[PDB]
Amino acid sequence: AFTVTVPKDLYVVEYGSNMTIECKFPVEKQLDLAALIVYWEMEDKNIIQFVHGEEDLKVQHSSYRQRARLLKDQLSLGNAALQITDVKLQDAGVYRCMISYGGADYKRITVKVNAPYAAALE
Amino acid sequence: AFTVTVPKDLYVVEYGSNMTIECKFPVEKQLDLAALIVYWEMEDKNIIQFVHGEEDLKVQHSSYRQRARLLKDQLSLGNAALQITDVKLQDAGVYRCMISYGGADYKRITVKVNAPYAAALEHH
Ligand SMILES: Cc1c(COc2ccc(CN3CCCC[C@@H]3C(=O)O)cc2Br)cccc1-c1ccccc1
Repeated sequence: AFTVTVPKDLYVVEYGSNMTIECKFPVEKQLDLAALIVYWEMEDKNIIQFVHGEEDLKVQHSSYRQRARLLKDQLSLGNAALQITDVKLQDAGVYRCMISYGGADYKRITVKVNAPYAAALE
Repeated sequence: AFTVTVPKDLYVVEYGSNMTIECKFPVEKQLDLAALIVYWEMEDKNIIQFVHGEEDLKVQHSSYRQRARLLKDQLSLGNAALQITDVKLQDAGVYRCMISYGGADYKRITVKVNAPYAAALEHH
């Protein structure tokens, strides 16, 4: 039975650092990327749309331009891992990874950003 | 390209009534039940899961208990509509119809609920 699992449904991270958030899906043999769809989003806001072997960078929310990537080697292990670099306060909230690979499921991940006083300022 | 489509991405409904919320996907010649997943949910609460060829209520949020149906019958025709009965004020918000069938897509629908003062005065 196809499910997506997260080893951590919550991450606490420091402002400016990098994070990698992970969804696991079953891969028993050679990854068939023609059958694989990985979608990552924070709102509403798209971060990854990986259909049949490539990103659709076209549709990615501006706020994730070049700070966000899916580690494609990790995919072969059944690990859709989104790495975000240079973490901002705006990156805090609910993420969703949706994966389809002979089955379909998704999981929710919550990200908290701790920041020093200097950084938090409106 | 695989796309889920919604005729109406806004519904307005009266407290106490039933509502049917439409969502459509393309079928080829035959529906392969085994490759169709449908999830309906609202604000990250599962309303319904259709996996394999069965309605699956395993993660159903209690709020929706016994008030939600998707018609197996109509899946053949590319129709994945959700039927909510006895609409509450707490049913208002953003719904998502998520569908894997060969490809994968989801679309959002906003639901507004009108109610009279007695019902609004839930309140508490
Ligand atoms: C819904 C889903 C997906 C959905 O993937 C997509 C969702 C939307 C979209 C649409 N996308 C949105 C941003 C703008 C560009 C583009 C468009 O509108 O043409 C693409 C994918 Br892939 C992927 C993997 C699994 C599931 C799934 C399906 C059923 C149950 C559990 C998960």
